[PDB]
Amino acid sequence: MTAAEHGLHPAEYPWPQNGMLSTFDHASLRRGYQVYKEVCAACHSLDRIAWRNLVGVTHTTDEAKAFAEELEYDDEPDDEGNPRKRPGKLADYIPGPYPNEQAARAANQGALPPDLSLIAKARHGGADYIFALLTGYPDEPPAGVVLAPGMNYNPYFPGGGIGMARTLFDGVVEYEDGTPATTSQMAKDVAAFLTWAAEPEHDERKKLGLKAIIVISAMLGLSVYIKKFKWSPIKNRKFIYNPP
Amino acid sequence: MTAAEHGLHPAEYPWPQNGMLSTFDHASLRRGYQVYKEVCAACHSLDRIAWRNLVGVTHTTDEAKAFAEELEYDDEPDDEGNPRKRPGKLADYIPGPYPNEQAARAANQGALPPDLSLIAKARHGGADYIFALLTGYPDEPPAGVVLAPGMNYNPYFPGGGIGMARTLFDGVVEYEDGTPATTSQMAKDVAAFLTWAAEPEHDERKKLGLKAIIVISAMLGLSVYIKKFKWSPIKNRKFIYNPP
Amino acid sequence: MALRKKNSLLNMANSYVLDSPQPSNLNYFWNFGSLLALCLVIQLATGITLAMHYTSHASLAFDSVEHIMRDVNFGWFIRYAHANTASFFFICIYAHMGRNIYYGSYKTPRVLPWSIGVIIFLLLIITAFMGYVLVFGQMSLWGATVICNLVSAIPWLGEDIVHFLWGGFSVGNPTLQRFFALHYLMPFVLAVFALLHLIALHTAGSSNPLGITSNVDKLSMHPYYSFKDLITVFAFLLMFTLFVFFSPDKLGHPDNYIPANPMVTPASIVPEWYLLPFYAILRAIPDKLGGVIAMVAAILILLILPIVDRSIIRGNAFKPISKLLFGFFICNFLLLGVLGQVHIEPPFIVLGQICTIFYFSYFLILLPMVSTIENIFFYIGSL
Amino acid sequence: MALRKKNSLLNMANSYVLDSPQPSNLNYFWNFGSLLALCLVIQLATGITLAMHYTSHASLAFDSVEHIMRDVNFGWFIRYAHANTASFFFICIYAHMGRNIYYGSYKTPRVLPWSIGVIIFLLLIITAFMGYVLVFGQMSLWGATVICNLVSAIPWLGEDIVHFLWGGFSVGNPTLQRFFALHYLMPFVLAVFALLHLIALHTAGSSNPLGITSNVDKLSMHPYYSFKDLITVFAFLLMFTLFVFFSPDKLGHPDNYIPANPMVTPASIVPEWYLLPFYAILRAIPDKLGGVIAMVAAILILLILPIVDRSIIRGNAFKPISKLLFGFFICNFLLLGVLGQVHIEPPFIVLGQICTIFYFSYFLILLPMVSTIENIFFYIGSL
Amino acid sequence: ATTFYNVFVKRNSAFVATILASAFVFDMTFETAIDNFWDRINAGKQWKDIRHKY
Amino acid sequence: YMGWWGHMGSPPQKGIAGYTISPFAARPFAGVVHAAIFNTFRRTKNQALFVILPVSFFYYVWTQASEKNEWLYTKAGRHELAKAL
Ligand code: HEC
Ligand code: HEC
Ligand code: HEM
Ligand code: HEM
Ligand code: HEM
Ligand code: HEM
Ligand SMILES: CCCCCC[C@H]1C(=O)O[C@H](C)[C@H](NC(=O)c2cccc(NC=O)c2O)C(=O)O[C@@H](C)[C@@H]1OC(=O)CC(C)C
Ligand SMILES: O=C1C(O)=C([C@H]2CC[C@@H](c3ccc(Cl)cc3)CC2)C(=O)c2ccccc21
Repeated sequence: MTAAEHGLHPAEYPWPQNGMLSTFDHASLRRGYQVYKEVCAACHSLDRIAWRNLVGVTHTTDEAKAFAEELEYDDEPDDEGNPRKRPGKLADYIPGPYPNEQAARAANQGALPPDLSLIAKARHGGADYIFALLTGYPDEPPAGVVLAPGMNYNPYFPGGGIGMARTLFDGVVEYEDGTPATTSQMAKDVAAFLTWAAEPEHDERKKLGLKAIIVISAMLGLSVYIKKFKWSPIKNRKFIYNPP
Repeated sequence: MTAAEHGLHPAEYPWPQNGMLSTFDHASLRRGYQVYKEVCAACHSLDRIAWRNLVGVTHTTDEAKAFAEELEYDDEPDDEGNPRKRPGKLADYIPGPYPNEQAARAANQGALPPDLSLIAKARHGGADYIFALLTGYPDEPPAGVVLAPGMNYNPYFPGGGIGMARTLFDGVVEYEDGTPATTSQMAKDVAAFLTWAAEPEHDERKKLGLKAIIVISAMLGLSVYIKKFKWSPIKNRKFIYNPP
Repeated sequence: MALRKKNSLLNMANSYVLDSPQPSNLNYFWNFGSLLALCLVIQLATGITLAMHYTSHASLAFDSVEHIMRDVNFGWFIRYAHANTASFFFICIYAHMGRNIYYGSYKTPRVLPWSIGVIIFLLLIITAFMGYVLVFGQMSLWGATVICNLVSAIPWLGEDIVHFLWGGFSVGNPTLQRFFALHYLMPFVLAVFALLHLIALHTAGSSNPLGITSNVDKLSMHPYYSFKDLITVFAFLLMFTLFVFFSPDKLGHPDNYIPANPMVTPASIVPEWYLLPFYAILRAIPDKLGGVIAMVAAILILLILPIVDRSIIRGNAFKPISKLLFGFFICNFLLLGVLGQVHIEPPFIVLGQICTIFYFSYFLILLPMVSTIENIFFYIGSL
Repeated sequence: MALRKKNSLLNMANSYVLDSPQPSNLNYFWNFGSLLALCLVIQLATGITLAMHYTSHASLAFDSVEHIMRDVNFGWFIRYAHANTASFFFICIYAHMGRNIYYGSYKTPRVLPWSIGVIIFLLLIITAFMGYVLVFGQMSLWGATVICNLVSAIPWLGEDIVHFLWGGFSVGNPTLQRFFALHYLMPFVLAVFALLHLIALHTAGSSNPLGITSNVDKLSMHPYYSFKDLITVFAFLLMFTLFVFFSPDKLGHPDNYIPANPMVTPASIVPEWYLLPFYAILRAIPDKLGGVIAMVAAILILLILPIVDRSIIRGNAFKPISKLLFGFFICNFLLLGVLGQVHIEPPFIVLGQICTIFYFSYFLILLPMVSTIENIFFYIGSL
Repeated sequence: ATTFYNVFVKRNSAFVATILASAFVFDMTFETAIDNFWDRINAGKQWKDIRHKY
Repeated sequence: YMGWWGHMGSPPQKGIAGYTISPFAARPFAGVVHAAIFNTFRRTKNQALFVILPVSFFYYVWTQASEKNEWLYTKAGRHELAKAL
């Protein structure tokens, strides 16, 4: 295909989590949540993440309970069977900005902002694609590109014309840890956070894999010793032939 | 248990559908629907029956479309993602009187009127139980029975005290076929209708069973001829023994 | 040499269904084995078909069964066929175990097929039960609760196992989905074991109603028993047809057409007709662990028939006293069945206990004693 | 006589896993059989476990897979293990069929295990595919559409069959629930066939890398090949671990993490890495029915290797020309794989067609010709 | 009678063809016959019998 | 313990001549009337007590228990039920 139609392939950034023994940087996850909450959540849902999922990853139990308790969720009907709301609990899912797809499209000049819970797994490139996309809006589209109405030029998005405008600008978030909130810093943080969102088991998975690699390596070494040992009578077998 | 705790066992009424080769009387089914619609539907849902299920059983396609089209059902949201209603179609389910259990209980002094789609299969006795129950409210409870508040005495219901009051009285329905709407007639019709509701395949089932009984009988007869035929060399085998 | 003998694959089929040498005098009670095979085939066909339509999620399970009844073409047939064949499977399997106990099929050299059979019997119970739960009606949910709490009898770890088998604090969605997985699986395991007990039997060959060797007089499995087995296939299908088409709910509990409500259990708790004997056993014993042990032991005790039958003669055709004892044992097992479905009230509480003692005393006391005495009566009586 | 030989059940196990006489010189390519057995065991364990957590209803399926990833303890492992082992299963099965083609395992007297094997290969494709669909992501839904429409190729009835398979007018809930049923079932059928092709092989015994008789020099399956198979078990688990724990999504398509939207087909449609060779075949042929036939024929044509290999010598160890031809055939099969995942653009359209012709010409032209010529070269060359 | 045996029964190909063609005829006629019988025993009961009113 | 055709493991047989006729030559239902009536009566009579004795005893036991149970839950059976509990 044309380069345009593919999208530019994102650079491979050296994420903290790249590397067989490397976890996410949880400080970055926390910062990235704050970017999601203050920028992306206006348009994008994170439906597959519950408040409890943040606990002991980015936030303490108490901070996440505070986030849940600020919201109202549908309770069971009252005793007259009238609908009720309750304050959120940790088992509740982070609520979306829009009640349905149609409302989402209405607010976005027809384009549907995807759920971000899985977006790091759902696109070639993963974290790198999210970081490249968020930071990759040129001030001017390359000469000759005709954007469809309500599209913005972003080379990383296939086709070039993405319905999402540039949204990260220096100091749209004020980080609570005093980190300078530059476009690149916020994109890295939110990209990390979203990658965690997509694969939250990541840290545990790599640790168990480390233990497995070690055990399985040792067992493979020993199994080869044992095989050679048991086979040595056959390998070492010698014949004397006296034709009868 | 005491008789009270069991409930009186209902009489075995000679329903049209009793009998291996007997269908429902569809005229009775239609009359019974009219009883459900005009009496029972105030309190009881029939959630498992769709308008299309009445078609070619009790009503023509057109009459059932007319019933569906009188109601409003939840449509897909409009283009701004605002909720909408549409007129009912034949695939829609007959809607309940109450939005939830709690609203049902609120309207029934705490008691929950069960869904009637399955009630003929869900109670020992089936049609007979429904007919016995609906017609079996004595004018006076047997001397000595203490009813709990908001309970009505009905011997067929286990415990004796049922939260459903007597509801069929001579001429609460005006049948469209000019049949005298007596308590017994309406109970028989609605009991038949509910039995159909629980087992709508009844008519087809018994017909296929008739064909199966005939084929399987013939095959059983022939299989016995063939077995005897093939075994006759062994059965007819004779021995002569000459001790050596 | 005939292809059927030459080719390794055909030769295995041949050895089971065609050339297999069978005694020439097997009576109609030898037909249950093939009916259980037919039930197993019907159950697999209807079962896999229901699995194409059934949804294991607790919010949808009961409704998916109603959808099967109402919307799926012939869904009613497939559902009732599956449910009813589960009942016929148990009639046939009690018949088959009956036949085996009466004709001493459990004695050497057939202890192995017998003992594998006892495991098939346990697996059938667990399969059929796991399948009962999938409807997620009232009885379904309660049955799940009780069966998954039989492991609470196991001390210390017991309570935790219960929670582990429920995947929750109560029977709920998790439980229903894991019962679906296992109910689909268990029948294939059961077909393996059914095959294995035949392979174990193939060393000795079938017993016969005289209990003598049949090595003197064998008949090929086909055509003789193939055609003999068709008679019962058609007789079975006649009975199947009468239930499936004419009275599909006679063998069912009304309460299972009520969706599962974890807040109430029906006042009239009565399990499947085939579990009733062991349920009465469980009710009889007033101890938790006791009740469970007795109920499981009622099946596992069949494993000791090879030991406790001390007869020098195989099976009961020729033993008037053993036949009478077997008659009382069978009728007692039916009485237990009956007591399983009355209310837990006087005088049936004491009666159920007496029947439970009689059930166990057949294996532990009466059979060993009667079989010893009849040995002596044969020897003295024929001198 | 040893119990393992006396007892009928043990004797069957014994004959397969312990006393089974194997040639003494099987090399590491004889290890794929047991790896495929291990894959099959892993798939059954993880599969049945996912079935305890997965909900087949289209409204819930994708979400139940996310719930498995996120909420179920070790769900991530079980899911990725199941998904990755499906890839390893195909690496091993191509390796295993590779081994068989290179060493002439398809020749007499092993045509039967070979031919049963070809059916196992088709069943694996259908199993793994039906399994792909259960996620009900974007690639899943489209995959379902495509495969059920391969029956549309069949004229007249074809189109009605498609609707019958879907249970609808499109792939939807009905389809997904029936794929769940059959995906659970298909692996047990596949384990039967895997067992059968071993039983068929047990008449001739394993071939060996020299292609000579091994009747002169046999070695018990255990301990020698048991311990030899452990080496590859651990080597397999090392590779499994690297994928499952470190890169679980390397072998996956991102688009399957988008829920199924029947309105849009991903611009970049590319199936599982293992179906790619036949997908390129399907893309190559411009006719509908042609494309389908060719794709199926690419598997079924393996059935004719027993006929078209005219060699008097079993396998390729000693045939330089055949080894070169086999090298080009394998590389062409890998090229087809590669062309399966490029865009349908020049010049790869023509290239894919040339590779498709080369694929078929190996069975129809080259193998018969080369094998004939090498026969003559052996005879003349040794005179 | 020999003739009938020779034509329809002697060759198994012919016998199986005859059985399947008879099964076809039986299947079609049995269906029709039971349909009519079922309508006669349940006369005035079934939807087809009251449909005319609407 | 059982062999296969040719080596079934019968003690050597000698001196038994077995004769049978073709299924086509025999009437498969010959003497069916006689058998259905007289033979089945014979076989039923000989086994009757083995069924009748346990069925009649356990039917008696059930009958007594069900009648007592019924009676205990009447007004007349109030006192005997109070003792039983
Ligand atoms: C006010 C709107 C809006 C805001 C703010 C917004 N987005 Fe989006 N986003 C969209 C829309 C609309 C699309 C769909 C674009 C399309 O498909 O043409 C989208 C698409 C995306 C995509 C995927 C594009 C693709 O490959 O399909 C990612 C990833 C993304 N957004 C992440 C973010 C992150 C991270 C933020 C902020 C930190 C963010 N978005 C802020 C509206 C928004
Ligand atoms: C205004 C209320 C009301 C009307 C009208 C009503 N019911 Fe009910 N019905 C109930 C309530 C409440 C119960 C629950 C009683 C209880 O469980 O104590 C009930 C219970 C039943 C039951 C089952 C009782 C049981 O066994 O659980 C059936 C059957 C039934 N109704 C059928 C009907 C039919 C048929 C009609 C009219 C043709 C009807 N009902 C009219 C309120 C009503
Ligand atoms: C799925 C369930 C089962 C099937 C399909 C099955 C099938 C069979 C078959 C076909 C036979 C040989 C023919 C026959 O005697 O009827 C047989 C024999 C036998 N079965 Fe079963 N069986 C099953 C369950 C059981 C159970 C639960 C037991 C024991 C508790 C059992 C014990 C035996 C024994 C001991 C034999 C040898 C009996 C003899 O021929 O004397 N089987 N079974
Ligand atoms: C021995 C084999 C089997 C037995 C004894 C058995 C028994 C049962 C029983 C008793 C039920 C309850 C039926 C009801 O009351 O509705 C049931 C339900 C079910 N069975 Fe099976 N079953 C068997 C095999 C299978 C198999 C192989 C499948 C394959 C999936 C299966 C799938 C189902 C399903 C989906 C249900 C629930 C839907 C329903 O209730 O009808 N069964 N089974
Ligand atoms: C579930 C998949 C399969 C399993 C588990 C399996 C397993 C095995 C095993 C254990 C052996 C004996 C040891 C060995 O040679 O590696 C074997 C041999 C064989 N398999 Fe497979 N197999 C499978 C699929 C296939 C397929 C797809 C084919 C052919 C297309 C095939 C054809 C053969 C042949 C021809 C042999 C004899 C080869 C020889 O030893 O020379 N198998 N298989
Ligand atoms: C040869 C054996 C098997 C193969 C090759 C196979 C292959 C697959 C594949 C490729 C998937 C898609 C996985 C994904 O991308 O998420 C899958 C999913 C699934 N398989 Fe299997 N499978 C096998 C056996 C089984 C068995 C025995 C079960 C028993 C139910 C099973 C249950 C599932 C379930 C529930 C899913 C969907 C959940 C998921 O995607 O992880 N599989 N299978
Ligand atoms: C347990 C009783 C049932 C018998 C079947 C069990 C398994 C069985 O036969 O195991 C054997 C170990 C067999 N390998 C060989 O023949 C073998 C022969 C020569 C060389 C090597 N390796 C070289 O270095 C071998 O590995 C094997 O891996 O075959 C599995 C597939 C079988 O499972 C099944 O078919 C059932 C199902 C799980 C597929
Ligand atoms: O209380 C019980 C109960 O006890 C069983 C019982 C009876 C048979 C038992 C059993 C018998 C034999 C074996 Cl080998 C294992 C379990 C299983 C539990 C049920 O099936 C049941 C179903 C529905 C509601 C309540 C109940």
